[PDB]
Amino acid sequence: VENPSLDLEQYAASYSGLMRIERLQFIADHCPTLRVEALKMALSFVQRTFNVDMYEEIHRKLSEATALDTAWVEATRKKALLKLEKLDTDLKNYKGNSIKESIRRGHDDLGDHYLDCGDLSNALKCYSRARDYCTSAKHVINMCLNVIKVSVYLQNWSHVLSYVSKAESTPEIAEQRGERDSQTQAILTKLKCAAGLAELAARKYKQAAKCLLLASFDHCDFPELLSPSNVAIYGGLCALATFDRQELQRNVISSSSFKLFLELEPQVRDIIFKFYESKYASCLKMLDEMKDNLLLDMYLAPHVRTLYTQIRNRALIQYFSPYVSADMHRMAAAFNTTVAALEDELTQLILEGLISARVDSHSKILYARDVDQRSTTFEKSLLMGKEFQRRAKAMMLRAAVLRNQIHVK
Amino acid sequence: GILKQAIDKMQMNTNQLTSIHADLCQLCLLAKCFKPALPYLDVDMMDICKENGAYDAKHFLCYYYYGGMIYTGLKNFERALYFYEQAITTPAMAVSHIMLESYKKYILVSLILLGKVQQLP
Repeated sequence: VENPSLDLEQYAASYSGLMRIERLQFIADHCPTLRVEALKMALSFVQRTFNVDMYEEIHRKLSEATALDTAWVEATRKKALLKLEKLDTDLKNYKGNSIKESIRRGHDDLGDHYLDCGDLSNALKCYSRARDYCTSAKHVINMCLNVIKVSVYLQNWSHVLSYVSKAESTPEIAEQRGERDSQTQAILTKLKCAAGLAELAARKYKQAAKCLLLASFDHCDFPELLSPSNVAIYGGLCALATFDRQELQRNVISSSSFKLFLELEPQVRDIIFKFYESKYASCLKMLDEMKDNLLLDMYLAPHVRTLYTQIRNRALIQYFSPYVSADMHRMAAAFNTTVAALEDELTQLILEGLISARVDSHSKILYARDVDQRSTTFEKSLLMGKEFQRRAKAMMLRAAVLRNQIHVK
Repeated sequence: GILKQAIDKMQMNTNQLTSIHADLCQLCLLAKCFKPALPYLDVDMMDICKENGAYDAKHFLCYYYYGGMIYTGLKNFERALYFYEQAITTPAMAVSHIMLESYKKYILVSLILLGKVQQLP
Protein backbone atom coordinates (compact mmCIF):
# COMPACT_ATOMS: atom_id res chain seq x y z
CA VAL A 1 0.00 0.00 0.00
CA GLU A 2 2.07 2.89 1.37
CA ASN A 3 5.84 2.66 1.79
CA PRO A 4 8.20 5.41 3.00
CA SER A 5 11.24 3.13 2.64
CA LEU A 6 11.61 4.24 -1.00
CA ASP A 7 13.78 7.36 -1.08
CA LEU A 8 12.16 9.43 -3.82
CA GLU A 9 15.00 11.97 -3.77
CA GLN A 10 17.70 9.35 -4.37
CA TYR A 11 15.55 7.52 -6.94
CA ALA A 12 15.10 10.75 -8.91
CA ALA A 13 18.80 11.63 -8.53
CA SER A 14 19.79 8.25 -10.00
CA TYR A 15 18.43 9.30 -13.40
CA SER A 16 19.09 12.52 -15.31
CA GLY A 17 17.29 14.41 -18.04
CA LEU A 18 13.63 14.20 -18.97
CA MET A 19 13.28 10.51 -18.09
CA ARG A 20 13.17 11.23 -14.34
CA ILE A 21 9.83 13.03 -14.67
CA GLU A 22 8.32 10.01 -16.41
CA ARG A 23 9.33 7.79 -13.49
CA LEU A 24 7.89 10.29 -11.02
CA GLN A 25 4.66 10.19 -13.01
CA PHE A 26 4.26 6.52 -12.08
CA ILE A 27 4.91 7.48 -8.46
CA ALA A 28 1.93 9.81 -8.82
CA ASP A 29 -0.09 6.96 -10.37
CA HIS A 30 0.69 4.40 -7.64
CA CYS A 31 0.44 6.19 -4.29
CA PRO A 32 -2.78 5.54 -2.33
CA THR A 33 -3.45 8.12 0.42
CA LEU A 34 -0.09 9.74 -0.43
CA ARG A 35 -0.46 10.85 -4.07
CA VAL A 36 -0.78 14.54 -3.15
CA GLU A 37 2.25 14.60 -0.83
CA ALA A 38 4.36 12.54 -3.24
CA LEU A 39 3.41 14.86 -6.11
CA LYS A 40 4.27 17.91 -4.00
CA MET A 41 7.67 16.40 -3.15
CA ALA A 42 8.24 15.59 -6.83
CA LEU A 43 7.42 19.18 -7.79
CA SER A 44 9.72 20.54 -5.08
CA PHE A 45 12.66 18.31 -6.02
CA VAL A 46 12.36 18.02 -9.82
CA GLN A 47 11.05 21.47 -10.74
CA ARG A 48 14.12 21.76 -12.99
CA THR A 49 14.67 20.28 -16.49
CA PHE A 50 12.23 22.83 -17.99
CA ASN A 51 8.85 21.24 -17.35
CA VAL A 52 6.07 23.20 -19.07
CA ASP A 53 3.10 21.06 -20.13
CA MET A 54 3.56 18.48 -17.38
CA TYR A 55 4.17 21.33 -14.92
CA GLU A 56 0.77 22.86 -15.70
CA GLU A 57 -0.88 19.43 -15.71
CA ILE A 58 0.49 18.60 -12.25
CA HIS A 59 -0.39 22.06 -10.93
CA ARG A 60 -3.99 21.71 -12.10
CA LYS A 61 -4.17 18.16 -10.72
CA LEU A 62 -3.02 19.25 -7.26
CA SER A 63 -5.30 22.30 -7.38
CA GLU A 64 -8.32 20.10 -8.13
CA ALA A 65 -7.19 17.49 -5.58
CA THR A 66 -6.55 19.66 -2.52
CA ALA A 67 -3.07 33.18 -11.24
CA LEU A 68 0.54 32.01 -11.51
CA ASP A 69 3.33 33.68 -13.52
CA THR A 70 1.58 33.01 -16.82
CA ALA A 71 3.31 36.00 -18.42
CA TRP A 72 6.76 34.49 -17.82
CA VAL A 73 5.79 31.06 -19.16
CA GLU A 74 4.22 32.69 -22.23
CA ALA A 75 7.44 34.67 -22.77
CA THR A 76 9.40 31.42 -22.41
CA ARG A 77 7.15 29.81 -25.03
CA LYS A 78 7.78 32.77 -27.34
CA LYS A 79 11.54 32.45 -26.76
CA ALA A 80 11.34 28.72 -27.51
CA LEU A 81 9.50 29.52 -30.75
CA LEU A 82 12.21 32.04 -31.66
CA LYS A 83 14.91 29.46 -30.89
CA LEU A 84 13.10 26.90 -33.06
CA GLU A 85 12.88 29.40 -35.92
CA LYS A 86 16.59 30.18 -35.57
CA LEU A 87 17.37 26.45 -35.59
CA ASP A 88 15.28 26.02 -38.75
CA THR A 89 17.15 28.91 -40.37
CA ASP A 90 20.48 27.32 -39.43
CA LEU A 91 19.27 23.98 -40.82
CA LYS A 92 18.31 25.66 -44.10
CA ASN A 93 21.74 27.30 -44.24
CA TYR A 94 23.41 23.93 -43.64
CA LYS A 95 21.30 22.33 -46.39
CA GLY A 96 22.40 25.13 -48.71
CA ASN A 97 26.00 24.45 -47.69
CA SER A 98 25.43 20.68 -48.07
CA ILE A 99 27.16 19.52 -44.88
CA LYS A 100 26.02 16.16 -43.52
CA GLU A 101 27.36 16.76 -40.01
CA SER A 102 25.77 20.21 -39.79
CA ILE A 103 22.32 18.99 -40.84
CA ARG A 104 22.65 15.96 -38.54
CA ARG A 105 23.45 18.22 -35.58
CA GLY A 106 20.58 20.54 -36.48
CA HIS A 107 18.15 17.62 -36.67
CA ASP A 108 19.42 16.30 -33.33
CA ASP A 109 18.98 19.72 -31.69
CA LEU A 110 15.47 20.07 -33.14
CA GLY A 111 14.61 16.62 -31.79
CA ASP A 112 16.02 17.57 -28.39
CA HIS A 113 13.89 20.72 -28.35
CA TYR A 114 10.85 18.65 -29.32
CA LEU A 115 11.65 16.30 -26.43
CA ASP A 116 11.86 19.08 -23.84
CA CYS A 117 8.75 20.74 -25.30
CA GLY A 118 6.69 17.56 -25.66
CA ASP A 119 6.44 17.11 -29.42
CA LEU A 120 6.82 13.50 -30.56
CA SER A 121 5.30 13.20 -34.04
CA ASN A 122 7.39 16.03 -35.49
CA ALA A 123 10.48 14.64 -33.74
CA LEU A 124 9.75 11.16 -35.11
CA LYS A 125 9.39 12.57 -38.63
CA CYS A 126 12.69 14.43 -38.22
CA TYR A 127 14.44 11.24 -37.08
CA SER A 128 12.95 9.29 -40.00
CA ARG A 129 14.15 11.95 -42.45
CA ALA A 130 17.63 12.05 -40.90
CA ARG A 131 17.90 8.24 -40.92
CA ASP A 132 18.56 8.34 -44.68
CA TYR A 133 21.97 10.07 -44.09
CA CYS A 134 24.58 7.42 -43.26
CA THR A 135 28.21 7.48 -44.40
CA SER A 136 30.33 5.63 -41.82
CA ALA A 137 29.53 2.84 -39.37
CA LYS A 138 30.10 5.19 -36.42
CA HIS A 139 27.34 7.49 -37.68
CA VAL A 140 25.14 4.43 -38.20
CA ILE A 141 25.67 3.42 -34.57
CA ASN A 142 25.02 6.99 -33.41
CA MET A 143 21.73 7.32 -35.29
CA CYS A 144 20.75 3.82 -34.14
CA LEU A 145 21.29 4.92 -30.54
CA ASN A 146 19.32 8.12 -31.11
CA VAL A 147 16.35 6.32 -32.67
CA ILE A 148 16.50 3.59 -30.00
CA LYS A 149 16.35 6.10 -27.15
CA VAL A 150 13.59 8.18 -28.76
CA SER A 151 11.61 4.98 -29.38
CA VAL A 152 12.11 4.03 -25.72
CA TYR A 153 10.54 7.40 -24.93
CA LEU A 154 7.89 6.52 -27.54
CA GLN A 155 7.34 3.03 -26.05
CA ASN A 156 7.36 0.95 -29.24
CA TRP A 157 9.41 -2.02 -28.08
CA SER A 158 9.12 -4.23 -31.17
CA HIS A 159 10.92 -1.66 -33.32
CA VAL A 160 13.57 -1.19 -30.63
CA LEU A 161 14.26 -4.93 -30.42
CA SER A 162 14.30 -5.37 -34.20
CA TYR A 163 16.67 -2.45 -34.79
CA VAL A 164 18.93 -3.48 -31.89
CA SER A 165 19.22 -6.94 -33.44
CA LYS A 166 19.88 -5.49 -36.89
CA ALA A 167 22.55 -3.08 -35.63
CA GLU A 168 24.16 -5.88 -33.61
CA SER A 169 24.30 -8.31 -36.55
CA THR A 170 25.31 -5.69 -39.14
CA PRO A 171 29.04 -5.19 -38.27
CA GLU A 172 30.28 -8.78 -38.79
CA ILE A 173 28.83 -9.88 -35.44
CA ALA A 174 30.33 -7.10 -33.27
CA GLU A 175 33.69 -7.25 -35.08
CA GLN A 176 34.07 -10.98 -34.34
CA ARG A 177 36.41 -10.93 -31.33
CA GLY A 178 34.96 -7.57 -30.28
CA GLU A 179 37.88 -5.17 -30.95
CA ARG A 180 40.25 -6.44 -28.25
CA ASP A 181 37.76 -7.29 -25.48
CA SER A 182 35.20 -4.54 -26.18
CA GLN A 183 35.90 -0.82 -26.61
CA THR A 184 36.21 2.04 -24.15
CA GLN A 185 32.81 3.26 -25.38
CA ALA A 186 30.56 0.50 -24.01
CA ILE A 187 27.90 0.74 -26.69
CA LEU A 188 27.34 -3.03 -26.59
CA THR A 189 26.24 -2.81 -22.95
CA LYS A 190 23.73 -0.12 -23.95
CA LEU A 191 22.39 -2.32 -26.76
CA LYS A 192 22.09 -5.28 -24.38
CA CYS A 193 20.22 -3.17 -21.82
CA ALA A 194 17.87 -1.81 -24.49
CA ALA A 195 17.14 -5.32 -25.79
CA GLY A 196 16.53 -6.54 -22.25
CA LEU A 197 14.13 -3.70 -21.50
CA ALA A 198 12.27 -4.30 -24.78
CA GLU A 199 11.94 -8.05 -24.18
CA LEU A 200 10.86 -7.49 -20.57
CA ALA A 201 8.17 -5.06 -21.73
CA ALA A 202 7.15 -7.53 -24.47
CA ARG A 203 6.28 -10.28 -21.93
CA LYS A 204 9.42 -12.32 -22.70
CA TYR A 205 11.01 -12.63 -19.26
CA LYS A 206 13.55 -15.35 -20.05
CA GLN A 207 15.09 -13.46 -22.98
CA ALA A 208 15.41 -10.30 -20.89
CA ALA A 209 17.07 -12.33 -18.13
CA LYS A 210 19.46 -14.01 -20.57
CA CYS A 211 20.54 -10.81 -22.31
CA LEU A 212 20.60 -8.57 -19.21
CA LEU A 213 23.27 -10.59 -17.39
CA LEU A 214 25.83 -9.81 -20.11
CA ALA A 215 25.81 -6.09 -19.27
CA SER A 216 29.08 -5.08 -17.61
CA PHE A 217 29.80 -2.66 -14.78
CA ASP A 218 32.25 -0.52 -16.79
CA HIS A 219 29.26 1.23 -18.40
CA CYS A 220 28.63 2.97 -15.02
CA ASP A 221 25.09 4.40 -15.37
CA PHE A 222 23.12 5.53 -18.42
CA PRO A 223 20.41 7.99 -17.28
CA GLU A 224 18.44 7.53 -20.51
CA LEU A 225 18.50 3.74 -20.08
CA LEU A 226 18.20 1.67 -16.90
CA SER A 227 20.31 2.37 -13.82
CA PRO A 228 22.54 -0.42 -12.45
CA SER A 229 20.20 -1.05 -9.51
CA ASN A 230 17.22 -1.59 -11.82
CA VAL A 231 19.37 -3.76 -14.10
CA ALA A 232 20.24 -5.96 -11.12
CA ILE A 233 16.61 -6.13 -9.96
CA TYR A 234 15.29 -7.06 -13.41
CA GLY A 235 18.00 -9.60 -14.20
CA GLY A 236 17.55 -11.17 -10.79
CA LEU A 237 13.76 -11.42 -10.79
CA CYS A 238 13.49 -12.69 -14.37
CA ALA A 239 16.32 -15.17 -13.81
CA LEU A 240 14.68 -16.47 -10.63
CA ALA A 241 11.29 -16.79 -12.34
CA THR A 242 12.58 -18.39 -15.57
CA PHE A 243 15.97 -20.09 -15.14
CA ASP A 244 16.10 -23.61 -13.74
CA ARG A 245 18.65 -24.77 -11.17
CA GLN A 246 21.46 -25.50 -13.63
CA GLU A 247 20.92 -22.27 -15.58
CA LEU A 248 20.70 -20.22 -12.38
CA GLN A 249 23.89 -21.80 -11.03
CA ARG A 250 25.84 -21.33 -14.26
CA ASN A 251 24.69 -17.87 -15.36
CA VAL A 252 23.82 -16.03 -12.10
CA ILE A 253 25.31 -17.80 -9.08
CA SER A 254 28.75 -18.60 -10.51
CA SER A 255 29.16 -16.04 -13.31
CA SER A 256 31.77 -13.40 -12.46
CA SER A 257 29.97 -10.57 -14.26
CA PHE A 258 26.63 -10.15 -12.45
CA LYS A 259 27.85 -10.26 -8.84
CA LEU A 260 29.09 -6.67 -9.12
CA PHE A 261 25.54 -5.71 -10.08
CA LEU A 262 24.19 -7.68 -7.11
CA GLU A 263 26.39 -5.67 -4.74
CA LEU A 264 24.18 -2.63 -5.43
CA GLU A 265 21.02 -4.46 -4.32
CA PRO A 266 21.78 -6.92 -1.49
CA GLN A 267 18.14 -7.98 -1.03
CA VAL A 268 17.84 -9.57 -4.48
CA ARG A 269 21.18 -11.31 -3.92
CA ASP A 270 19.93 -12.73 -0.62
CA ILE A 271 16.66 -13.82 -2.24
CA ILE A 272 18.45 -15.62 -5.09
CA PHE A 273 20.89 -17.30 -2.70
CA LYS A 274 18.09 -18.44 -0.37
CA PHE A 275 16.12 -19.80 -3.33
CA TYR A 276 19.22 -21.73 -4.40
CA GLU A 277 19.95 -22.96 -0.85
CA SER A 278 16.40 -24.32 -0.34
CA LYS A 279 15.45 -21.73 2.30
CA TYR A 280 11.98 -20.65 1.19
CA ALA A 281 10.46 -18.98 4.27
CA SER A 282 13.12 -16.25 4.30
CA CYS A 283 13.15 -15.95 0.50
CA LEU A 284 9.38 -15.49 0.28
CA LYS A 285 9.37 -13.10 3.25
CA MET A 286 11.97 -10.86 1.60
CA LEU A 287 10.15 -11.05 -1.74
CA ASP A 288 6.89 -9.95 -0.11
CA GLU A 289 8.70 -7.19 1.80
CA MET A 290 10.23 -5.78 -1.40
CA LYS A 291 7.09 -6.20 -3.55
CA ASP A 292 5.54 -3.02 -2.15
CA ASN A 293 8.61 -0.98 -3.11
CA LEU A 294 8.84 -2.68 -6.51
CA LEU A 295 5.22 -1.78 -7.30
CA LEU A 296 6.32 1.87 -7.67
CA ASP A 297 8.59 1.06 -10.63
CA MET A 298 7.79 2.16 -14.18
CA TYR A 299 8.90 -0.75 -16.39
CA LEU A 300 8.56 -3.62 -13.88
CA ALA A 301 5.33 -2.91 -11.97
CA PRO A 302 2.91 -4.33 -14.60
CA HIS A 303 4.98 -7.54 -14.67
CA VAL A 304 5.38 -7.82 -10.89
CA ARG A 305 2.38 -9.96 -9.93
CA THR A 306 2.83 -12.52 -12.70
CA LEU A 307 6.55 -12.84 -11.99
CA TYR A 308 5.88 -13.38 -8.30
CA THR A 309 3.41 -16.17 -9.01
CA GLN A 310 5.94 -17.83 -11.30
CA ILE A 311 8.66 -17.62 -8.66
CA ARG A 312 6.42 -19.09 -5.98
CA ASN A 313 5.36 -21.93 -8.25
CA ARG A 314 9.00 -22.87 -8.86
CA ALA A 315 9.63 -23.19 -5.14
CA LEU A 316 6.74 -25.63 -4.82
CA ILE A 317 8.10 -28.02 -7.44
CA GLN A 318 11.56 -27.44 -6.00
CA TYR A 319 10.29 -28.40 -2.54
CA PHE A 320 8.72 -31.72 -3.51
CA SER A 321 11.47 -32.76 -5.94
CA PRO A 322 13.64 -34.75 -3.45
CA TYR A 323 10.69 -36.22 -1.52
CA VAL A 324 8.62 -39.34 -2.16
CA SER A 325 6.17 -38.52 0.66
CA ALA A 326 6.13 -35.11 2.34
CA ASP A 327 4.33 -33.98 5.48
CA MET A 328 2.13 -31.01 4.59
CA HIS A 329 2.44 -29.29 7.98
CA ARG A 330 6.17 -28.76 7.40
CA MET A 331 5.48 -27.60 3.84
CA ALA A 332 2.90 -25.08 5.05
CA ALA A 333 5.29 -23.83 7.74
CA ALA A 334 8.03 -23.48 5.11
CA PHE A 335 5.81 -21.48 2.74
CA ASN A 336 4.21 -19.37 5.52
CA THR A 337 0.65 -20.46 4.70
CA THR A 338 -2.03 -22.57 6.33
CA VAL A 339 -2.54 -26.23 5.47
CA ALA A 340 -5.83 -25.58 3.64
CA ALA A 341 -4.40 -22.91 1.32
CA LEU A 342 -1.39 -25.14 0.65
CA GLU A 343 -3.75 -28.02 -0.17
CA ASP A 344 -5.67 -25.84 -2.64
CA GLU A 345 -2.46 -24.64 -4.30
CA LEU A 346 -1.14 -28.20 -4.50
CA THR A 347 -4.36 -29.42 -6.11
CA GLN A 348 -4.18 -26.61 -8.67
CA LEU A 349 -0.58 -27.60 -9.45
CA ILE A 350 -1.31 -31.34 -9.62
CA LEU A 351 -4.25 -30.86 -11.99
CA GLU A 352 -2.12 -29.22 -14.67
CA GLY A 353 1.41 -28.33 -13.56
CA LEU A 354 4.66 -30.18 -12.95
CA ILE A 355 3.74 -31.78 -9.61
CA SER A 356 2.88 -35.45 -10.11
CA ALA A 357 1.54 -36.31 -6.66
CA ARG A 358 -1.57 -37.25 -4.71
CA VAL A 359 -2.90 -35.61 -1.55
CA ASP A 360 -3.86 -37.84 1.39
CA SER A 361 -6.04 -35.39 3.33
CA HIS A 362 -6.88 -37.82 6.14
CA SER A 363 -3.32 -37.41 7.45
CA LYS A 364 -2.29 -34.42 5.26
CA ILE A 365 0.55 -36.08 3.37
CA LEU A 366 1.64 -35.43 -0.23
CA TYR A 367 2.61 -38.74 -1.87
CA ALA A 368 4.72 -38.85 -5.02
CA ARG A 369 2.85 -40.61 -7.83
CA ASP A 370 4.77 -43.02 -10.07
CA VAL A 371 3.05 -43.76 -13.37
CA ASP A 372 2.88 -47.29 -14.78
CA GLN A 373 4.21 -47.39 -18.34
CA ARG A 374 2.96 -50.80 -19.46
CA SER A 375 -0.67 -50.19 -18.47
CA THR A 376 -0.60 -46.70 -20.01
CA THR A 377 0.68 -48.04 -23.33
CA PHE A 378 -1.92 -50.82 -23.32
CA GLU A 379 -4.75 -48.36 -22.64
CA LYS A 380 -3.63 -45.92 -25.32
CA SER A 381 -3.15 -48.67 -27.91
CA LEU A 382 -6.59 -50.16 -27.28
CA LEU A 383 -8.20 -46.71 -27.50
CA MET A 384 -6.39 -46.02 -30.78
CA GLY A 385 -7.59 -49.34 -32.19
CA LYS A 386 -11.20 -48.61 -31.23
CA GLU A 387 -11.06 -45.14 -32.78
CA PHE A 388 -9.50 -46.53 -35.96
CA GLN A 389 -12.24 -49.15 -36.31
CA ARG A 390 -14.93 -46.49 -35.84
CA ARG A 391 -13.29 -44.27 -38.47
CA ALA A 392 -12.98 -47.15 -40.94
CA LYS A 393 -16.65 -48.09 -40.60
CA ALA A 394 -17.67 -44.45 -41.05
CA MET A 395 -15.50 -44.16 -44.16
CA MET A 396 -17.01 -47.31 -45.68
CA LEU A 397 -20.49 -45.88 -45.16
CA ARG A 398 -19.30 -42.60 -46.69
CA ALA A 399 -17.97 -44.45 -49.73
CA ALA A 400 -21.32 -46.22 -50.13
CA VAL A 401 -23.32 -42.98 -50.02
CA LEU A 402 -20.88 -41.21 -52.38
CA ARG A 403 -21.05 -44.08 -54.87
CA ASN A 404 -24.86 -44.20 -54.76
CA GLN A 405 -25.10 -40.39 -55.25
CA ILE A 406 -27.19 -39.58 -52.18
CA HIS A 407 -27.61 -35.90 -51.29
CA VAL A 408 -30.28 -33.41 -50.23
CA LYS A 409 -31.17 -30.60 -52.63
CA GLY B 1 -43.62 -57.53 -37.10
CA ILE B 2 -44.37 -56.84 -40.77
CA LEU B 3 -41.61 -54.35 -41.60
CA LYS B 4 -39.21 -56.87 -40.05
CA GLN B 5 -39.86 -59.75 -42.45
CA ALA B 6 -40.27 -57.19 -45.25
CA ILE B 7 -36.67 -56.00 -44.71
CA ASP B 8 -34.60 -59.20 -44.70
CA LYS B 9 -36.72 -60.60 -47.55
CA MET B 10 -36.05 -57.67 -49.91
CA GLN B 11 -32.46 -56.65 -49.10
CA MET B 12 -29.48 -58.52 -50.52
CA ASN B 13 -27.62 -59.18 -47.25
CA THR B 14 -27.65 -57.93 -43.66
CA ASN B 15 -25.15 -55.14 -44.45
CA GLN B 16 -27.36 -53.54 -47.13
CA LEU B 17 -29.37 -50.46 -46.18
CA THR B 18 -32.90 -50.38 -47.58
CA SER B 19 -35.61 -47.73 -47.39
CA ILE B 20 -37.65 -49.83 -44.92
CA HIS B 21 -35.13 -49.46 -42.08
CA ALA B 22 -36.38 -45.90 -41.59
CA ASP B 23 -40.01 -47.05 -41.43
CA LEU B 24 -39.19 -49.84 -38.98
CA CYS B 25 -37.28 -47.44 -36.72
CA GLN B 26 -40.07 -44.85 -36.86
CA LEU B 27 -42.74 -47.44 -36.07
CA CYS B 28 -40.83 -49.02 -33.18
CA LEU B 29 -40.05 -45.51 -31.91
CA LEU B 30 -43.62 -44.16 -31.96
CA ALA B 31 -44.72 -47.17 -29.91
CA LYS B 32 -42.04 -47.52 -27.27
CA CYS B 33 -40.74 -50.96 -28.33
CA PHE B 34 -37.02 -50.38 -28.85
CA LYS B 35 -36.01 -54.06 -28.69
CA PRO B 36 -37.27 -55.28 -32.11
CA ALA B 37 -35.05 -52.78 -33.94
CA LEU B 38 -31.81 -53.71 -32.15
CA PRO B 39 -30.88 -56.54 -34.59
CA TYR B 40 -31.37 -54.04 -37.44
CA LEU B 41 -29.27 -51.30 -35.79
CA ASP B 42 -26.28 -53.26 -34.47
CA VAL B 43 -25.39 -54.11 -38.09
CA ASP B 44 -23.02 -51.67 -39.80
CA MET B 45 -24.64 -50.83 -43.13
CA MET B 46 -22.13 -50.79 -45.98
CA ASP B 47 -24.30 -50.81 -49.12
CA ILE B 48 -27.43 -48.83 -49.97
CA CYS B 49 -30.31 -50.07 -52.11
CA LYS B 50 -30.87 -48.07 -55.28
CA GLU B 51 -34.49 -49.36 -55.25
CA ASN B 52 -34.86 -48.92 -59.04
CA GLY B 53 -34.87 -45.18 -58.42
CA ALA B 54 -36.38 -43.19 -55.57
CA TYR B 55 -34.48 -43.42 -52.24
CA ASP B 56 -33.75 -39.77 -51.63
CA ALA B 57 -31.56 -38.64 -48.73
CA LYS B 58 -34.68 -38.41 -46.56
CA HIS B 59 -34.58 -42.16 -45.90
CA PHE B 60 -30.87 -42.00 -45.03
CA LEU B 61 -31.41 -39.14 -42.58
CA CYS B 62 -34.52 -40.76 -41.10
CA TYR B 63 -32.73 -44.06 -40.47
CA TYR B 64 -29.59 -42.53 -38.99
CA TYR B 65 -31.63 -40.11 -36.84
CA TYR B 66 -34.29 -42.48 -35.50
CA GLY B 67 -31.65 -45.12 -34.77
CA GLY B 68 -29.72 -42.55 -32.77
CA MET B 69 -32.84 -41.58 -30.84
CA ILE B 70 -33.58 -45.26 -30.15
CA TYR B 71 -30.03 -45.77 -28.88
CA THR B 72 -30.33 -42.65 -26.71
CA GLY B 73 -33.56 -44.01 -25.23
CA LEU B 74 -31.68 -47.14 -24.14
CA LYS B 75 -28.75 -45.05 -22.85
CA ASN B 76 -26.30 -46.34 -25.46
CA PHE B 77 -24.59 -43.00 -25.98
CA GLU B 78 -21.42 -44.42 -27.55
CA ARG B 79 -23.46 -45.47 -30.59
CA ALA B 80 -26.13 -42.76 -30.52
CA LEU B 81 -23.34 -40.21 -30.94
CA TYR B 82 -22.04 -42.14 -33.95
CA PHE B 83 -25.51 -42.34 -35.51
CA TYR B 84 -26.06 -38.59 -35.07
CA GLU B 85 -22.62 -37.92 -36.56
CA GLN B 86 -23.54 -40.00 -39.61
CA ALA B 87 -26.79 -38.05 -39.92
CA ILE B 88 -25.04 -34.66 -39.82
CA THR B 89 -22.22 -35.34 -42.29
CA THR B 90 -24.54 -36.32 -45.16
CA PRO B 91 -23.68 -34.23 -48.25
CA ALA B 92 -26.03 -31.28 -48.38
CA MET B 93 -26.85 -28.18 -50.40
CA ALA B 94 -29.91 -27.02 -48.42
CA VAL B 95 -31.33 -27.10 -44.89
CA SER B 96 -33.59 -29.93 -43.69
CA HIS B 97 -35.29 -30.45 -40.33
CA ILE B 98 -33.47 -33.71 -39.70
CA MET B 99 -29.87 -32.44 -39.96
CA LEU B 100 -30.65 -29.56 -37.58
CA GLU B 101 -32.43 -31.47 -34.82
CA SER B 102 -29.70 -34.09 -35.02
CA TYR B 103 -26.80 -31.67 -34.61
CA LYS B 104 -28.68 -30.25 -31.63
CA LYS B 105 -29.03 -33.72 -30.07
CA TYR B 106 -25.46 -34.64 -31.04
CA ILE B 107 -24.22 -31.76 -28.89
CA LEU B 108 -26.18 -32.98 -25.86
CA VAL B 109 -25.17 -36.63 -26.26
CA SER B 110 -21.54 -35.56 -26.64
CA LEU B 111 -21.80 -33.57 -23.41
CA ILE B 112 -23.40 -36.53 -21.59
CA LEU B 113 -20.95 -39.16 -22.85
CA LEU B 114 -17.70 -37.20 -23.11
CA GLY B 115 -16.90 -33.92 -21.38
CA LYS B 116 -16.84 -31.85 -24.56
CA VAL B 117 -18.51 -31.40 -27.94
CA GLN B 118 -16.64 -33.75 -30.26
CA GLN B 119 -15.40 -32.18 -33.49
CA LEU B 120 -17.31 -33.24 -36.60
CA PRO B 121 -15.26 -34.94 -39.34
